[PDB]
Parts: sequence; C-alpha cells; structure tokens
Amino acid sequence: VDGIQAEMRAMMVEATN
Amino acid sequence: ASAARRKEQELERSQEQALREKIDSVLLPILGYGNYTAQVDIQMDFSAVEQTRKRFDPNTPATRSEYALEDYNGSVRKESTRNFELDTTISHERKQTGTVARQTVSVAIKDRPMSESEINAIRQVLIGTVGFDQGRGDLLNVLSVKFA
Amino acid sequence: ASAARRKEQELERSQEQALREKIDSVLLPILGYGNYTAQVDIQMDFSAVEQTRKRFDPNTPATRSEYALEDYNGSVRKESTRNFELDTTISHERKQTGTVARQTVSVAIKDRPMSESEINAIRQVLIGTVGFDQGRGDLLNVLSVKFA
Amino acid sequence: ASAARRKEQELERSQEQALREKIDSVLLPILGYGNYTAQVDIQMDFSAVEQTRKRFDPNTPATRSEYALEDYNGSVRKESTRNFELDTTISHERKQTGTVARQTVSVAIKDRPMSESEINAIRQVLIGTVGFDQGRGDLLNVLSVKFA
Amino acid sequence: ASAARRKEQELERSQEQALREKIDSVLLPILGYGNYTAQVDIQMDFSAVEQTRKRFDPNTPATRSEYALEDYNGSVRKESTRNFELDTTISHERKQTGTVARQTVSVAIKDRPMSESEINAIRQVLIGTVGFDQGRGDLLNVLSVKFA
Amino acid sequence: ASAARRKEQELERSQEQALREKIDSVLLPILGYGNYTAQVDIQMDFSAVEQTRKRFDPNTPATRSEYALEDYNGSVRKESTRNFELDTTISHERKQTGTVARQTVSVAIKDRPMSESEINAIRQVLIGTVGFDQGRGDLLNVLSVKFA
Amino acid sequence: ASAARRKEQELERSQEQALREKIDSVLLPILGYGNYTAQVDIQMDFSAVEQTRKRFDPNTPATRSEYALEDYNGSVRKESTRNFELDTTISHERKQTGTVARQTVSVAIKDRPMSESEINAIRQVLIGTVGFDQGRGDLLNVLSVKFA
Repeated sequence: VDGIQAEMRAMMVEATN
Repeated sequence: ASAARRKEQELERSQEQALREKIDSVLLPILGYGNYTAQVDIQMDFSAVEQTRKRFDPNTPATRSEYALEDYNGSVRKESTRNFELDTTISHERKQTGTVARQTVSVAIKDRPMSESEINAIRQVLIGTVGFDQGRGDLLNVLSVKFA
Repeated sequence: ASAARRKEQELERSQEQALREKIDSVLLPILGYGNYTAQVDIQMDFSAVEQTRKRFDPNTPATRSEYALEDYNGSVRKESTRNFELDTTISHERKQTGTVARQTVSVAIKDRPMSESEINAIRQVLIGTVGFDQGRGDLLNVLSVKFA
Repeated sequence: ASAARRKEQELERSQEQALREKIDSVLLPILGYGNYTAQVDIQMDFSAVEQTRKRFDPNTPATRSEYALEDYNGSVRKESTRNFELDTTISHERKQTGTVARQTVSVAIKDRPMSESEINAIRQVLIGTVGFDQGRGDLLNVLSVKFA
Repeated sequence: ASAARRKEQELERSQEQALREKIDSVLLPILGYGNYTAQVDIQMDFSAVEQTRKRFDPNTPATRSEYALEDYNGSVRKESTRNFELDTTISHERKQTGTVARQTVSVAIKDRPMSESEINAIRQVLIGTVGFDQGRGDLLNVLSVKFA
Repeated sequence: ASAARRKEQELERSQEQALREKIDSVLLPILGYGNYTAQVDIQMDFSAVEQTRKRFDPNTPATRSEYALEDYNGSVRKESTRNFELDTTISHERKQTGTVARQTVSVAIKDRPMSESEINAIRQVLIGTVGFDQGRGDLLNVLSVKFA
Repeated sequence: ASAARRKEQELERSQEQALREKIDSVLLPILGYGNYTAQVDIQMDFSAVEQTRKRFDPNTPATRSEYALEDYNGSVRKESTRNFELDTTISHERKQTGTVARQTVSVAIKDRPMSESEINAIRQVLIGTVGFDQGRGDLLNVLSVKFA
C-alpha cells in the first residue's frame, strides 16, 4: 500500500541517482 | 479452486513418497529387505502471506536543519527546532505458498529386539536422511516391534 | 455451489482413504492380514479466511522533527512538540480453503489379547504413520477386541 | 431454490450412507454378519454466514505526534495533545455452506447379552470410526438388544 | 502456480541428487563399493524478498548555509540557524528466489567398526566435499553402523 | 524464473567442474593417478544489488557568499551569514549478479601416510591453484587418509 | 543476463589460460619440460561503477563584488558583504566493467630440491612475467615439491 509505494519511490530515487 | 486443492493433496502425497523412497534407500542396505517398515506424514501450508516492513533506526539520527535560540537576562529562554534524517529500510517479502509446516516419520524394526545403541544410531542416520527439524515441530519415532 | 459441496465431500473421503491405505501399509506386515481393523474420520474446514494485519513498534520510535521551548523567570514554561516515525509491518495473509480441522483414527486388534507394551508401541508407530496432532484436537484410539 | 433444497437432502442422505458404510466396515469383522444393526442421523446446516472483523490492540499504542505544554507560576497548567497508531487486524471470513451441525449414531448388538467392557470397547472403536464430537452435540448410543 | 511449486520440488530433488553424486565421487575410492550409505536433505526457501535501504552518516555533516547572531549587553542572546548536507547511500537489493536455507547430510559406514580418527578424517573430507555451513544451520552426521 | 534458477545451478556446477579440473591439472603430476581425491563446493550469490552513494567533504568548505556585521558601543553585536560550497561525489554502482560468496575445497591423499611438511606444501600449491580467499570465508582441507 | 554471466566466466578462464601460457613460455627454457607445474587463479570484478566528482578550492577564492561599511563615533560598526568565485573541477568517470581484482599464481618445481637463491630468482622472473601487484592483493607462491 502506501509503504510499498514509498519503497517504489525510493527505488526510483536510486535509479535517478 | 477445488482442483487446486486436489493438486495440493497430490503435492503432499508426492513429498511423502519421495521421503519414503529416501528412507528405503538408507535402511534397505543397513537392515535388509522386509526387516523394517516406515511411513511418513507431511503437512504442508498453502497460505499466501505477503508482508511489507518499513523499519527505522532511532539511535543514529542525522540532523538536516537546526535552529537554536538561547537568550539570558534571571530569565533563561532556550528555544530549539530540529529536523532529522533516519535510516530507512523498506523490505517487501512474498512467501512461497506450499511449505512443509510439520513432518512426522515413524520407523518400526523387526525384532530378532534391537539394542538401544543401534536404535539411536539408526535415529542419527535418519536425522539427515529426512532432514529432521525439531524447531519446526517435526517428530521422529524409531521403535523395535515384533513382526507377525 | 452444491456441486462444490459434493466435491468437498469427495476430497474428505479421498483423504480418509489415503490415511487408511497408509495405516494398512504399516500394520499389514506388523500384525498380519485380517488381524486388525481400522477406520479414519477426517473433518475438513472450507472457510475463506483472508486477513490483513498492520502492526507497529511502540518501544522504538524515531524522532523526525522536534521543537522544544523552555523558558524560566518562578515561572517555568516547558513547551514541546514532537513527530515520530515507527516501524510498520503490513502483512496480508490468505489461508488455504480446505484444511484438516480434526482427525480421528481408531484401530482394533484381534485378540489371540495384546499386552500394554505392544499396544503402546503400535500407538507410537501410528503417531507418525498418520501425523498425530493432539494440539489440533486429533484423537487416536488403539484397542484390543475379540473378533467373531 | 426448491431444487437446491432437494439436493441438500441428497447431500445429507449421502453423508449418512457413507457413515453407515464405515460403521459396517468396522463392525462386520468384529461382530459378524447379522449380529448388529446401526443407523445414522446427520443434520447439516446450510446457512450463508459471511463475517468481517476489525480488531485493534488497546494495550500497545505507538505515539505518532505529540504536544505537551507544562507551565508553572501556584498556577500549574498541563496541556497535552497526543495522536496514536494502533495494531489493526481486518479479517474477512466466509463459512462453508453445508456443515454437519449434529450427528446421531445408534448401534444395537444382538444378544447371545454383551458385557459392559466389550460394549465400551465397541464404543471406543466407533469414537474415531465415526469422528465422535461431543462438543458439537453429537450423540452415540450402543445397546445390547434381543433380535427376533 | 502449483506447477511452479512442482518445479521447485524438482529443483530441490536435483540439488540433493547432485550432492549425493559428489558424496559418492569422494567416498567410493576411499571406502569402496557398498561399504557406505549416505542420504542428503536440502531445504530451499523460495521467498521474493526485495529490500530498499536509505542510510545516512550522522557523524560527518557538512554545513551548507549558516546564520549566527550573538549580541551582548547582562543580556546574552545567541541565535543560530544551520543547514547540513549528509552522506546518503541508497541501496536496492533483490534476493535470489531459491536459496538453500538448511542442508542435512548423514553418512553411515559399514563396520568390519571404524576408529574415531578415521571417522573425523572422513568428516573433514565431507566438510568441503558438501560445503558444510554450520552458521546456516546445516548438519552433518557420520556414523559407523552394522550393515545386514 | 525457475528456468533462470536452473541455469544458476548449472553455472555453479560448471564453476565447480572447472576448479576440479585445475586441481587435477596440478595434483596429477605431483601425486599421480589415483593417489588422491578432491571435491569442490562453490556457493554463488545471485542478488541484484544497485547502490547510489552521495558523499561530501565536511572539512574543506569553500565560502561562496558572506555577510558579517560587527558593531560595538558595552553592547557587542556579531551577526554573520555564510554560504558554502562542498566537494560532492556521486557514485552509482551496480554489482554483478552471480558472485562466489564462499568456496570449499577438500583434498584427500592416499596413505603409503604423508608428512606434515609435504601436506603443507601441497596446501600452499592449492592456495593459488584455486585462489584461496580466507577473508571471503573460503575453506581448504587437506588430509591424508587410507584408501580402500 | 545469465548468458552474460557465462561469457564473464569465459573471460576469466581466457585470462587464466593466457597467464598460464606466459608462465610456460618463461619456465620451459629455464626449468625444462615436465620439471614444473603451475596454475593461475584470476578473480575479475564486473561492477558498473559510474562516479561524478565536483571539487572546489577553498584556499584560493577570488572576490567578485564587495561591500564594506566602516563607521565610527565609542561606537564602531563594521558591516561587510562579499561574493566569491572559486576554482571548480567537475570530473565524470566511468570505470571499465571487468577488472582483475585479485590474482593468485602458484608454481611447484620438481625436486632433483632447489636452493633458496634460485627459488627467489624464479620468483623475481615471475614478478614481471605475470605482473605481480601486491597492493591489489595478488599472491605468488613458488615451492619445491617432490613429483611422483
């Protein structure tokens, strides 16, 4: 849910970095 | 879905058969043909657990911004504002459906009885032959009985 | 849906038959042909439980932002504002429909009676032959009766 | 829907027949042919229960945000505001329609009578042969009567 | 998905077979043909863990902007505002599905018994032959038993 | 994905075979044909780590803009505002999937035993023949056993 | 990607083969045919590092604009505003994927033994024959063993 979406956003931050 | 339940029963029976085959492959040389009997019960859970954990680290914060006002006169006013950054772990786990939740194995050895030392040695071989896991709730009985 | 109920009855009967087959495979060598009789009752629940748990960790909070005003004069004013981050576990479980809720096994051994030691040994073999689980409410009776 | 009720009656009768078959399979060797009679009544509920439970954990709250004002002068003002996060379990269960709500079994044994010990032994075999469940309200009568 | 579970069972059995082949390749020259028996149990987890960690470095901050007001009169007012930059590591890990969670190996050596020194030497060879990992919970039994 | 797991098993077995080939290529001249036996276990991790690190240099800041007000009267007011530029390293690393996490090698030498000096010399040759890495957790056993 | 891992294994094996060829080309004239054996282990990292560094020069700033107010009365007010320009280096590096992270070479020389001086001379030749790099963690063993 919200926590999983936050995890996905963190992975997206990783990809952008 | 009842077909799925049928195939789950098939999976459990297949596991039991494989364990019985291994038991035979170990005990047939050691004991001989027809000098033992063994049966195996395997109970398998088929839940659909799916867990998401979000863990922090309270004891190692990193200050991002900070304000600190400290005036005197007597009067002593100590205002403070602080923002922190914390270690954040987000783990999403998805367990496998069918897992052996409990395993029961019983072996009966034909008399002519067997000494305690050899019974315990056979038990030690089986532990490892079957993958005995007491912490899982598994049970392993080895008895010396009189075959008719 | 009544066809589904019929197939559930079929599943229960199949489980009972399999357990009876295992009982025979164990007792036929030990006791012989026609020296015993055994029947098995298996009750299976077919509910559709589906649970979602959201658990926190009260004893390890991590401060995210913090404000603290503490002025003196006498007068002592201690204002404070605090925001926390907590460990959050979110687990979604979906139980399997048909699960053995209770298992009953009874075995009767033909007399000529049987000693208590051998009765208990047969009981020990069955425990593991069938997968006896007392905590589930299962029941296992072994008696020595007079066949006609 | 009356066709559904007819098939429910068929299900109940099929269950009774299966239990009678098991009773015969157990008692025919033990007692013999024509030395006993047994009949089984099975009452099955066909409701459509569907429950949703939302449970919390009052004794382990986790503070999310917190405000606390405590000033002195005498005058003592203690303001406080607190927000909590609680363990939340949400379970949706859907019971199976047809469930055996009560089971009645009666067995009559032909005289030449039977001793109390053997009557109780037969009762013990039946308990497990049928899956006797007293907590469900089931009833099991074993009598020794004079056949004509 | 039950086909996937079947293929997982196949993977586990294949791993066990490979380990048995290696055990044979080591022990057949050392002990001989038919002088030993060995069986291997391999339990493999098939979860789908996927973790994201965001870690900071509290003890090495770098000041980005800074304001500092410090006036006297007596009265001493020390205002301060500070912004920091911190070391930020963001690691996304995705574990492999099937991993050997526990490994059990048992080897039985035919008597004519074996001395403790040679038993321990065989155990040392197996440690490395199989890849014994006690920290994983693996178990390795080597016994000297009497073959029939 | 289970096909991928199968090919991972194939990769591990291929690595083990290659290491065994190298072991043979070294020991066959030194010891001879049939005077030794050796087996290799290779455990390979197949995670998907992908890390991003953003590191600063706190101890060498460079002032970009600066304001400094310092008035006296007695009263001493020292206002100051400062902006900094810092060394910024941003490294994105992506680890290779399959990496040897632990390596176990065991070699057994046929007796007629071997002296400690030659055992240690063989161990030294193997260290470098296999690429022994103790810091990785690798293990290398060399024993002198009695072949049958 | 597993095909990529296979080709990485091929690259490592090719490197090892080339180093072995060079070792032979050096030692075959010096020692002779069949008087030595040597094996090479090469471990290669295949990460995907990609770094961006932004470095400044704190100790050589260049003032771009400047304001300075300095009034007296007693009262002494010293206001100042300053803007700086700094040396800025921005380097983007992208490391090559496959790099030899550790290299292990072992050479065994047939006895009839070899003196320490000649062993060290052979070691010196190999250092340069292989490109020995101790700072990388490489290891080079040269032993005098008894060939069978």
